[PDB]
Amino acid sequence: KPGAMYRNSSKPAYTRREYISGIPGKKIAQFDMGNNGAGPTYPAQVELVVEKPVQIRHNALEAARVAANRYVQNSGAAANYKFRIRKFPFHVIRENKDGMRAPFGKPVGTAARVHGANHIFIAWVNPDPNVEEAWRRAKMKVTPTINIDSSPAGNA
Amino acid sequence: PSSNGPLEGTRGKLKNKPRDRGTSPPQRAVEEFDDGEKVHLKIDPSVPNGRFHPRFDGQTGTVEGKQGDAYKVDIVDGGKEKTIIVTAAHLRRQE
Amino acid sequence: ATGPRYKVPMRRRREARTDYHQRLRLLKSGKPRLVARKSNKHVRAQLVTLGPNGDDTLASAHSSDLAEYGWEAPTGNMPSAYLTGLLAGLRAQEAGVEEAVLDIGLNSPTPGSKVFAIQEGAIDAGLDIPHNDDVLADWQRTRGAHIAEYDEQLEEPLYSGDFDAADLPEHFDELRETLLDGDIEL
Amino acid sequence: FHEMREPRIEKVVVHMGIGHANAEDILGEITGQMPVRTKAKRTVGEFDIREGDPIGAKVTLRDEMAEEFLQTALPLAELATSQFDDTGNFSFGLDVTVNLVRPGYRVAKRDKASRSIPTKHRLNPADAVAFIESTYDVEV
Amino acid sequence: MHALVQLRGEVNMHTDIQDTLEMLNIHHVNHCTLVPETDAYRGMVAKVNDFVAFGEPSQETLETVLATRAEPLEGDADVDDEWVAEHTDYDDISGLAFALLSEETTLREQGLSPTLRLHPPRGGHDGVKHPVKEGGQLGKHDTEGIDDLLEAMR
RNA sequence: UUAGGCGGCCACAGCGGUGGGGUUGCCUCCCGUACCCAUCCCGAACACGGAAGAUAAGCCCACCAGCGUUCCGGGGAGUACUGGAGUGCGCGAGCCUCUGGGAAACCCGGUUCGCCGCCACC
RNA sequence: AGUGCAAGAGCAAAAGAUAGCUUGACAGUGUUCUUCCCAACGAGGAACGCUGACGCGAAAGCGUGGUCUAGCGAACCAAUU
RNA sequence: CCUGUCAAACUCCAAACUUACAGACGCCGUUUGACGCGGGGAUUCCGGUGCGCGGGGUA
Ligand SMILES: [Cl-]
Ligand SMILES: [Cl-]
Ligand SMILES: [Mg+2]
Ligand SMILES: [Mg+2]
Ligand SMILES: [Mg+2]
Ligand SMILES: [Mg+2]
Ligand SMILES: [Mg+2]
Ligand SMILES: [Mg+2]
Ligand SMILES: [Mg+2]
Ligand SMILES: [Mg+2]
Ligand code: NA
Ligand code: NA
Ligand code: NA
Ligand code: NA
Ligand code: NA
Ligand code: NA
Repeated sequence: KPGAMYRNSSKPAYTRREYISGIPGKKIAQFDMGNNGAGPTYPAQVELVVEKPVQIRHNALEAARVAANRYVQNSGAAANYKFRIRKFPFHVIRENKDGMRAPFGKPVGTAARVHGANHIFIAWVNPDPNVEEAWRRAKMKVTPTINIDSSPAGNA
Repeated sequence: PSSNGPLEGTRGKLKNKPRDRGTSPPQRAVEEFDDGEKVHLKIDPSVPNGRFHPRFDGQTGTVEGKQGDAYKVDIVDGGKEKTIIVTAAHLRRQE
Repeated sequence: ATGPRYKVPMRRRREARTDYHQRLRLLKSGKPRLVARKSNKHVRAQLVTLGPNGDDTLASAHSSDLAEYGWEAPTGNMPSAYLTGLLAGLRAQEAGVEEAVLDIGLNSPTPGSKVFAIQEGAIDAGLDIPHNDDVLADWQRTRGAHIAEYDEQLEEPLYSGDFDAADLPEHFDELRETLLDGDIEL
Repeated sequence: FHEMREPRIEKVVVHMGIGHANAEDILGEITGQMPVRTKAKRTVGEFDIREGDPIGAKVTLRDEMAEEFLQTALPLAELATSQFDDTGNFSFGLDVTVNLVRPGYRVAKRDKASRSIPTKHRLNPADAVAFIESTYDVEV
Repeated sequence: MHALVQLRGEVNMHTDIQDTLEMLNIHHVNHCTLVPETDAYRGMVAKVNDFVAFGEPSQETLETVLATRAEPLEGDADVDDEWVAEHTDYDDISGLAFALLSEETTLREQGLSPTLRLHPPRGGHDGVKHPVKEGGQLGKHDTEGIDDLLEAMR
């Protein structure tokens, strides 16, 4: 199914599991990557900034995250960096799969609502931004256009 | 609405903020009002009797006699005139 | 105390002084209230009415200013209470007050108790109070007779020095007698 | 200061937690006054489903009645320490509990203007051991 | 005291806005009225902020407009100096003008129609799709700004 | 108000903590059960009667801000959101300008350890 | 926590718990709101009185069934007081 | 302790706004009689579109 069907924040928030059942599991494997044993004690901190509010299916989250982290292996499986995807797919999504009669759909997924300008990913790295590249690949698999932002890093 | 009971859609208006919880001071349940005096209606979540229909919450009537210990307040609903049986616990002097 | 959502009783319930539920029921009569209060040593009686910023005491009597009329005996007893009742009552009357309801604070409605005694006295003083004769003491116990008899089992005076050895319920009469005519502050 | 700060016994509760009695008789003699029934709460497997139901008795002794009982109770016990309350109480044994406190306790037990006893004025395990130990026996 | 001029027509304009224009005596496009600067009136002009043009006019321009478009509560009569003196408390247009501005009186109080029915702006106004701050002709104006518009519609 | 009784507002008053106070006006703890009255068992409580002792509780007074709460300064923020207007922008979702309103979290600094009424009283 | 049952709402010297007593879950007739916002419409439902008779309490007072919002049925005909 | 997120059927907060009543200005009414009352006669109970706010639905 296409992103076109759920990418807008036009329906009400629908996240109360106490009133919803049959919610598919999220495909997102991890939110903390790299050296999670260490704390953000890094010189350089870049972030992937979303540029338009949208919804992002757990599908796109996992694909955007794998694609970046699986690449951050330009640094090694046990490399010095920590990656973080800060959004979770709270927003439950339906589909009406009778025509338009009794159409309130059936839960088919979850998606996270990202406002334009929120950072969806944050990576910590020593002056060794291969991360800038891990993100060209990641915003490739999410709906929006993105801005790759660096914060602590005037080592230009 | 899915139902048409009196308390339909009264969750907020008939519920106290946590700190205003519990029996209320009597001083106001005993308040005396003269015929002609303007009084704002509002239900006290703590007080179960001497109540009026939730819809009137917010009205400012004109006390006009009483029935029992209860007051008779005359109000205008939309364009309709109405007499409401309510206790001092749920009223307040205007101004 | 604990948080933003925590509920703190009203001051006078914190202090365990005012039973608000009993206070409502009392106020319903719309009459004044005969506040019947005790102390280890004294007994107080107020005739309170309702006001905009709090109660108004129009008439009162303390077992202490009883002596001011010739009381030479203890003041935390039956006869003591009655007379205080009657004394408050009379000042009450003088006040232009005609009726009231007995508020007994957190005390218990035990029969022939001092509060009822206070009640009996204010009634006799001319005050019209809702009551029940057979919950009051038998006059004799109001006179302090129970005490005179207690001192009969003497061997040692009931009163340390005080007045008398065998005590005086007669002293009682002399005083009620005195209160029932003329005199100052009545 | 002292005198009004020195410990004292306030009730000694002797109760027999049976599971369904004839035991009252013995409590009555061992103490000197009528026992009281012990109903239970909650329905449970030990064929104890009955809510209101006699399941043991107790006796609350005060003043002399208490001493005159302890004056034989205590001797039958050895224990001390750890087995004491954080409020200076202790239970040993058929149970025999000893509630201990200082002079102004009525403040917290009366009806009018009642109030809880400040932590300072409360009796400590230590101050408790002392009081009793100093009355016919030894601690630990 | 502000000079009000209705610049947009009634079709489609909220009813409560229209009504307000109505209680300010203006019932047609290009109609003008003079209104005291009070809390109650201010609320009204604000409400109407988007279909009108308002601001404090210069003694002079008020005089021009008064003379040219002031009318008696009834009839054709020209409000000229004479009329003003032989009918009002003042001696001449100018004295009427000064009293309006200083909010010491009102057109009605002096026997005049509260409405100065102006004429379409000679040369056209700055547009009714943008406020002044945007190059259009709606909203509050400079005393220099109001004058130009009043004057254009003299 | 050198200690009281009834309250109103019902935390600005809650929680915690320190200091001070009583041959007496007092309030208490306190002492004590023949009585009225009392415990499904206990004068614990309630109720009655009383002063040998005490200021240790309570209570009243003076104070502390660590928590909770109230209000205020400055910052966040004229941000978020919004009533009215637009032939302004955007493929669109949506944004912007003009006009009238205007927040929440949080941080830093103050405030708050009740205020008021009637009565009684060296 | 508990308060019979949905969900939401009330309740702490109680609206909950225990004990004891008691049958107001009473007859009669009304006022008002609701049913049906506004704005007509019946049954039903509720709030608040009065008259009469009672219950419990020292008493103020509380009891017009269950803390509140669901648990309801016209004419004709029958039976019943 | 530190750290990462949410809510139509969550709320320690909390607008704009909508609303009851009153006063003020405004406008209106007292020969154009308002507000209101009583009565005759209807039509009408397929609506649609723009904008703002929506709920459903890929649309
Ligand atoms: Cl008392
Ligand atoms: Cl009603
Ligand atoms: Mg709502
Ligand atoms: Mg004319
Ligand atoms: Mg031209
Ligand atoms: Mg143009
Ligand atoms: Mg001290
Ligand atoms: Mg009921
Ligand atoms: Mg039948
Ligand atoms: Mg609304
Ligand atoms: Na079908
Ligand atoms: Na993209
Ligand atoms: Na309350
Ligand atoms: Na029994
Ligand atoms: Na003390
Ligand atoms: Na009906």
